[PDB]
Amino acid sequence: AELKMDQALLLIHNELLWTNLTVYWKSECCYHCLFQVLVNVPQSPKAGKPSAAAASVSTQHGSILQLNDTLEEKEVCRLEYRFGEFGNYSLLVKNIHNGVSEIACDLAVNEDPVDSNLPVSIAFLIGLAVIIVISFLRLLLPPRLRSVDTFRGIALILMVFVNYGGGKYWYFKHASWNGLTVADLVFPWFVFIMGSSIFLSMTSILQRGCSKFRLLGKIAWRSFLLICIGIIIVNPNYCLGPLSWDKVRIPGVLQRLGVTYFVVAVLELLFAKPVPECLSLRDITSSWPQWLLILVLEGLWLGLTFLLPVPGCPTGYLGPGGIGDFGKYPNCTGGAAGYIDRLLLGDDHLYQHPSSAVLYHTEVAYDPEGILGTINSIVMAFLGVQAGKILLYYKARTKDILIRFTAWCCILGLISVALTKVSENEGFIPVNKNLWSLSYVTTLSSFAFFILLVLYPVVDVKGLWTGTPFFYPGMNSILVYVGHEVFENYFPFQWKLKDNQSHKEHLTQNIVATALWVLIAYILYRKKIFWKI
Amino acid sequence: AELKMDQALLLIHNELLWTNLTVYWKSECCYHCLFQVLVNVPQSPKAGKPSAAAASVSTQHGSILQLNDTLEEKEVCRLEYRFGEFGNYSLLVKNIHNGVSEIACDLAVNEDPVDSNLPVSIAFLIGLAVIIVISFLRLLLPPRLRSVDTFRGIALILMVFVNYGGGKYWYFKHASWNGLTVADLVFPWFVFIMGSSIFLSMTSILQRGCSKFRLLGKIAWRSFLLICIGIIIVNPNYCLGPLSWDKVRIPGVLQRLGVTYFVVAVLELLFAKPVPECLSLRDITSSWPQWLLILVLEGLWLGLTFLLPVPGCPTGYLGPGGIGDFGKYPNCTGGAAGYIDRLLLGDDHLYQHPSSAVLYHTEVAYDPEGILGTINSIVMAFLGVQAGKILLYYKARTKDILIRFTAWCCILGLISVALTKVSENEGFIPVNKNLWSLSYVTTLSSFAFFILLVLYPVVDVKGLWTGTPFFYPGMNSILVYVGHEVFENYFPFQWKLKDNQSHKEHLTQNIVATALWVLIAYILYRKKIFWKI
Ligand SMILES: *[C@@H]1O[C@H](CO)[C@@H](O[C@@H]2O[C@H](CO)[C@@H](O)[C@H](O)[C@H]2NC(C)=O)[C@H](O)[C@H]1NC(C)=O
Ligand SMILES: *[C@@H]1O[C@H](CO)[C@@H](O[C@@H]2O[C@H](CO)[C@@H](O)[C@H](O)[C@H]2NC(C)=O)[C@H](O)[C@H]1NC(C)=O
Ligand SMILES: *[C@@H]1O[C@H](CO)[C@@H](O[C@@H]2O[C@H](CO)[C@@H](O)[C@H](O)[C@H]2NC(C)=O)[C@H](O)[C@H]1NC(C)=O
Ligand SMILES: *[C@@H]1O[C@H](CO)[C@@H](O[C@@H]2O[C@H](CO)[C@@H](O)[C@H](O)[C@H]2NC(C)=O)[C@H](O)[C@H]1NC(C)=O
Ligand SMILES: CC(C)CCC[C@@H](C)[C@H]1CC[C@H]2[C@@H]3CC=C4C[C@@H](O)CC[C@]4(C)[C@H]3CC[C@]12C
Ligand SMILES: CC(C)CCC[C@@H](C)[C@H]1CC[C@H]2[C@@H]3CC=C4C[C@@H](O)CC[C@]4(C)[C@H]3CC[C@]12C
Ligand SMILES: CC(C)CCC[C@@H](C)[C@H]1CC[C@H]2[C@@H]3CC=C4C[C@@H](O)CC[C@]4(C)[C@H]3CC[C@]12C
Ligand SMILES: CC(C)CCC[C@@H](C)[C@H]1CC[C@H]2[C@@H]3CC=C4C[C@@H](O)CC[C@]4(C)[C@H]3CC[C@]12C
Ligand SMILES: CC(=O)N[C@H]1[C@H](Oc2ccc3c(c2)O[C@@H](O)C[C@H]3C)O[C@H](CO)[C@@H](O)[C@@H]1O
Ligand SMILES: CC(=O)N[C@H]1[C@H](Oc2ccc3c(c2)O[C@@H](O)C[C@H]3C)O[C@H](CO)[C@@H](O)[C@@H]1O
Ligand SMILES: *[C@@H]1O[C@H](CO)[C@@H](O)[C@H](O)[C@H]1NC(C)=O
Ligand SMILES: *[C@@H]1O[C@H](CO)[C@@H](O)[C@H](O)[C@H]1NC(C)=O
Ligand SMILES: CCCCCCCCCCCCCC
Ligand SMILES: CCCCCCCCCCCCCC
Ligand SMILES: CCCCCCCCCCCCCC
Ligand SMILES: CCCCCCCCCCCCCC
Ligand SMILES: CCCCCCCCCCCCCC
Ligand SMILES: CCCCCCCCCCCCCC
Ligand SMILES: CCCCCCCCCCCCCC
Ligand SMILES: CCCCCCCCCCCCCC
Ligand SMILES: CCCCCCCCCCCCCC
Ligand SMILES: CCCCCCCCCCCCCC
Ligand SMILES: CCCCCCCCCCCCCC
Ligand SMILES: CCCCCCCCCCCCCC
Ligand SMILES: CCCCCCCCCCCC
Ligand SMILES: CCCCCCCC
Ligand SMILES: CCCCCCCC
Ligand SMILES: CCCCCCCC
Ligand SMILES: CCCCCCCC
Ligand SMILES: CCCCCCCC
Repeated sequence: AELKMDQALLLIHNELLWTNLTVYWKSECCYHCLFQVLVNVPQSPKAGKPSAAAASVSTQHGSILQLNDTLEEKEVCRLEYRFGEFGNYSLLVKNIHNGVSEIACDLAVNEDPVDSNLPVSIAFLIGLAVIIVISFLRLLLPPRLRSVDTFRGIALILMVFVNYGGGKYWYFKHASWNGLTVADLVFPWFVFIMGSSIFLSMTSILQRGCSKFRLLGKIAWRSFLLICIGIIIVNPNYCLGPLSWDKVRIPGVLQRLGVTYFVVAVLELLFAKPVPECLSLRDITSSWPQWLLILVLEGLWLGLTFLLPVPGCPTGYLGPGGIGDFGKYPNCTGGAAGYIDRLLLGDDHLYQHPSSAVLYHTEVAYDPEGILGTINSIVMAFLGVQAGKILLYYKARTKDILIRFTAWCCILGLISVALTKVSENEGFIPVNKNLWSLSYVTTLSSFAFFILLVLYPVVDVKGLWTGTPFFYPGMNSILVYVGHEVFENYFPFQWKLKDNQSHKEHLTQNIVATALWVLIAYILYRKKIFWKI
Repeated sequence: AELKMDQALLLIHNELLWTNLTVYWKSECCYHCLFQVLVNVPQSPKAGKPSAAAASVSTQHGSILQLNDTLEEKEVCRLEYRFGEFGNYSLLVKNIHNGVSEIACDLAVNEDPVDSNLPVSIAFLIGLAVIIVISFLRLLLPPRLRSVDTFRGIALILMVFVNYGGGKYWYFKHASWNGLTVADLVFPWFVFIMGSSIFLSMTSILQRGCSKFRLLGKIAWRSFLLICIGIIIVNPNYCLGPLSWDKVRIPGVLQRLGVTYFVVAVLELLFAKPVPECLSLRDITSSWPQWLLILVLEGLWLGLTFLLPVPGCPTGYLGPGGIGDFGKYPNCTGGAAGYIDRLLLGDDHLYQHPSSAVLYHTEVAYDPEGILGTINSIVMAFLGVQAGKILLYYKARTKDILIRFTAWCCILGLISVALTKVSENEGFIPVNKNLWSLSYVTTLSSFAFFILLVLYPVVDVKGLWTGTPFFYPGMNSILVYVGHEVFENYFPFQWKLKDNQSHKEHLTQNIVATALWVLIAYILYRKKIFWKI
């Protein structure tokens, strides 16, 4: 068996004679949430014959159990415990007779749980062993930037692993409302890299002599293709049935990239300047028209998020709704960000399975790729432009590039510390992928500037590493992204599992499927088949 | 509603006082089948109060109705009538008192049916008008053979139209067991064209100076790719779930093509001869080992079909089983071919939805691309090879090519006439796509030779027609096939219909999808993107 993944068996024995017990369950990860009923345990009919009730408790995080007298609505005892996967626990509720009439509840482990993260530890050990063997085996025996392809390839490899299931591990899934996991990293990085490629390609194109009007037509064609491919190809689940307009999801990943690419590229094209040939600020001062408009857009996001009144909803609400925030705003998932989507697009055209629907039991439709959060996608893509400006403005001096990448990583990291208050749920603006919050952008941009700080001198300047095998997917990013959406259910990326409730079998299937997309992109590289939108 | 597509309402009124009626239904298309119970009409409780029972009768073909006294198992009256779609008919069973005690049953049309084939006529008229308008507007204002590309493109367009539904018309679907429809034409034509291309490409390759071992390796690689793509990509329905070995279909279209290509290409390579430069027979005499082996294979097919004993089944059985042949051999669908498929591969690895399951109500699994029909696939491919030999041997003289095509078409047509006895279900070997019978192959080869005879002087010699718009799909056949398999459910090839029981909406959807695939192939042609296995 009755146990599923990340579940343990809990047996409650009620030795009390005149007390009915209701067991409530709360997860320690669920912030300011309500207790949910777990199981009702009746009173013991006779002394020495305890009443037994069974329940399944989630073991992904810590569990908080509250046992309340049903008749008197009074708390009997409170229990905090972290259960283990496929464990068998017994909770005995008996009244101690050592001079008092109090009730003491204790928990016993009938059968020990299993190590849930053992496959992940073994997979990391196996992967590290392969790298060492390959490294030791060989010891005995305008140009395209390789570090940008390597950094894009890393995000593509992480994308396929987590989109295909991630081993069904909670830290390889999206966070419910607040915080960061491994799955919440790749999308901002793709926006960061896309902005860098905007400046790198535009500078070379305009240098050779292409006109701005002809380049404006190329920007609009690429944006149109990205939006159309997302709505028609990527978004729908055609296994359910033929497409109907009433159930078409308008927002999405490629629609966000298409709108973000258009705004940033047009902004860069409109105020484009030639790149001139230590203490200089010429990559920032020369682009002050963009910066002034970017901070005006950022003020609009802050103004609508914290000041726009949402009917039947608090102003500036940043919680998930549902049973969160003590269940006072069940239909307020997203605050003003979700209100704008429901008002402009309607619930039928939004994303129907938000990540908060499991931990906070939200009922309304929220789209993480909403309208309001597109402002912060432009901010993230404009920080990629700054990364591409440092590379080209100071190409001659490697030390100049490294100094600028360190200053931006440190400054953007300091803003995140003040905004998040180094906390998951506290702070002025908590990190939130669903809202695409400001501290989400500054945190992931700080990571992106640090990755370039390490990848650029290792891969591009010194050449100690060629980026293998990451740069092969990085040169066919659209083929890999569109490919794994179309062929998600196909063999050999997916096959029937002997045990659907096993972390080991899910992880092995997802690792093999990810390694096949790296191999597919390697064959395309060897055959010189590259597709660009 | 109650009426579905291709259905009529039948109301039976029973005026008899002491007679219970059971109405049996048999389709005129179903050959030597059993009557099936349609509806039970109770006796009339009182005079002047007839008992009414309603039933839905199929309107695709003519209907045979038999009304039998339930108690005495005796026939009251028999009725033959072709009902119309969405019609409302009343069948009154009353006993005539004009000097006798007989029972007379008459049928009345309460509401007239609709014209089912009106959308097809309108579509044909629209297409003819568009063709005439385009022609008048244009009037006012080794190289590849273009006729082979045009023929392949015609086959591909028909394939895409009929696989997407064909308007849900019965003549755009596969025949149940015996006979021919439009859907049963394209696969033998593809095999024929594949053989012709085999000879053309092999002659061109061997002329330039390539070795036979490299060509053998290329042949093996192409066959392996075709078989693998058929088994892993095209056959499974991944909308149902992840691939499990127990429910994997091994036979299929691309597997048949791969095996046939391997056998025919290896046979041609083994006995390859240079092409030398009216009454000559040098294209047939020079390939006598191939002809001898082909006749040996045909003899093997005939012997296994008409002489191999099947347990619990007659020898030489060619019927569909089920309720066919008076329901005497329900589990004998396919005879020796189905027996060989079930013995060598097992029922779980065959086609679970044979075309005979609807008309003859068969319950066993039969695969149309079985093991025994590969012999006749090879025969069809060798006839295509002979067509290519005629094309290349007498390239200088158009009259010789025309004479040879006419002679081959006439001989194959005479063989088909002798085998089928110009009948659907009679004759020594009736035409059957499921069995891939000899008469099927000879008929389709005669049709292909006639098509080549028409196309070659019009398209290749005189140049009156360029093959538009057929050669655009004809030059990307594998891309079109695999794409329409992969993107069958996607927009704009499919969308939710207002009325799922309408021929007009299904036909419009299928025509639009076919036109879109032709446009995709044209776009690929303009961008010079050609994929060959
Ligand atoms: C279990 O019983 C306790 C009583 O100790 C409940 O706590 C009270 O909850 C009410 C709201 O229903 C508050 O107004 C009180 O202030 C709470 N008292 C204390 C001491 O915290 C608790 O809510 C009960 N559990 C559930 C799930 O209802
Ligand atoms: C969880 O552990 C309990 C022990 O506390 C198991 O209950 C025992 O089951 C065996 C098998 O029939 C009996 O012989 C014992 O008498 C039971 N003990 C008690 C105290 O009830 C229980 O079966 C375990 N659950 C699972 C799913 O294995
Ligand atoms: C309806 O009744 C007729 C009787 O006239 C049945 O015809 C007979 O069928 C049996 C088989 O059950 C044969 O042995 C007889 O030779 C048939 N007689 C004639 C005159 O044909 C007929 O089968 C009945 N209909 C159904 C569906 O059973
Ligand atoms: C098929 O036609 C019959 C007529 O023969 C329809 O029956 C009539 O229905 C109307 C509507 O209630 C009644 O007023 C008449 O008295 C009925 N006539 C008889 C003879 O019963 C029947 O409704 C039609 N079926 C459909 C599906 O439209
Ligand atoms: C000029 C743009 C692009 C950037 C700055 C946007 C600022 C000025 C906008 C964005 C959202 C706006 C708020 C939205 C809604 C309300 C509630 C209303 O009862 C009073 C005004 C108030 C509080 C607005 C004040 C101005 C505001 C904060
Ligand atoms: C053959 C000679 C030049 C030795 C080559 C050693 C190469 C393969 C090794 C030496 C040090 C390594 C780097 C050390 C640390 C990092 C940072 C990490 O976040 C990504 C990998 C990266 C960037 C490694 C890439 C591979 C690397 C460059
Ligand atoms: C030599 C091959 C390749 C071509 C000719 C094949 C002929 C000779 C084969 C094919 C199938 C064979 C038949 C298959 C099964 C039986 C039933 C058995 O109880 C007697 C022999 C008999 C009737 C065989 C006779 C020979 C046969 C007709
Ligand atoms: C511009 C001058 C040369 C006139 C061109 C006329 C062309 C477009 C016309 C004239 C006769 C036509 C052909 C007449 C009959 C057939 C047989 C049919 O099964 C396929 C089309 C085909 C092969 C036609 C193709 C188009 C055709 C060749
Ligand atoms: C890391 C990441 O890819 N995250 C994005 C993820 O996209 C998916 C979701 C599901 C699936 C995706 C891609 O690919 C298919 O092969 C498999 C299928 C299971 O989930 C939502 C989409 O609504 C985005 O907001 C989010 O940024
Ligand atoms: C004219 C022809 O295409 N006929 C072959 C047809 O293949 C299909 C069948 C169904 C579908 C096919 C292709 O394509 C998808 O887009 C749509 C889906 C509905 O039916 C069986 C397959 O087992 C073959 O025996 C037969 O030769
Ligand atoms: C406990 O619940 C049962 C079920 O209704 C009830 O009969 C019993 O009276 C309850 N006990 C107390 C002490 O309320
Ligand atoms: C007709 O069938 C009904 C239903 O069982 C039965 O009661 C009646 O007796 C039958 N009539 C005759 C004549 O057999
Ligand atoms: C789940 C908690 C998130 C906390 C945010 C992380 C704070 C660190 C800011 C980035 C520091 C610089 C890293 C290179
Ligand atoms: C010298 C080449 C000139 C070509 C002009 C092309 C104009 C592009 C128009 C795009 C407008 C898109 C608006 C959303
Ligand atoms: C020369 C080709 C021009 C193509 C123009 C396509 C128009 C679509 C514009 C999409 C804009 C979306 C971002 C707001
Ligand atoms: C009461 C009506 C509120 C209307 C709010 C309008 C929101 C539109 C701004 C979204 C910006 C997106 C930039 C890409
Ligand atoms: C289930 C199999 C998925 C394969 C997807 C491969 C994507 C690359 C397309 C290449 C097409 C063939 C070109 C030679
Ligand atoms: C190149 C000189 C002659 C070599 C002949 C090789 C013939 C290969 C075709 C037959 C192979 C049969 C495999 C089943
Ligand atoms: C001059 C080039 C010689 C290359 C030889 C390649 C041999 C191919 C062997 C294929 C065998 C397939 C058996 C089914
Ligand atoms: C040089 C590449 C050789 C590839 C060999 C592949 C072997 C598969 C042979 C398939 C034969 C199928 C028809 C029986
Ligand atoms: C009783 C055992 C019967 C065995 C029959 C064997 C059938 C194999 C011949 C199929 C020929 C396929 C040619 C490609
Ligand atoms: C379903 C009816 C079977 C008829 C078979 C075809 C009979 C004519 C044979 C082909 C004659 C030549 C046509 C060009
Ligand atoms: C030099 C020869 C010119 C081509 C001759 C044209 C006539 C052959 C076409 C036959 C068509 C038959 C249709 C029934
Ligand atoms: C439902 C969408 C249909 C797409 C069909 C694609 C067929 C050809 C693939 C081309 C890939 C892009 C190359 C520029
Ligand atoms: C780019 C916008 C495409 C939107 C697709 C709409 C689908 C309509 C289906 C018709 C059924 C009502
Ligand atoms: C025992 C855990 C194995 C997980 C898969 C290893 C890498 C394919
Ligand atoms: C947890 C994923 C680690 C992947 C290591 C390489 C594959 C064995
Ligand atoms: C009334 C019949 C219309 C059928 C579709 C027309 C061609 C798209
Ligand atoms: C019955 C199909 C006819 C197609 C004619 C052209 C499309 C309007
Ligand atoms: C080669 C002929 C095999 C048997 C055909 C005739 C069977 C009645």
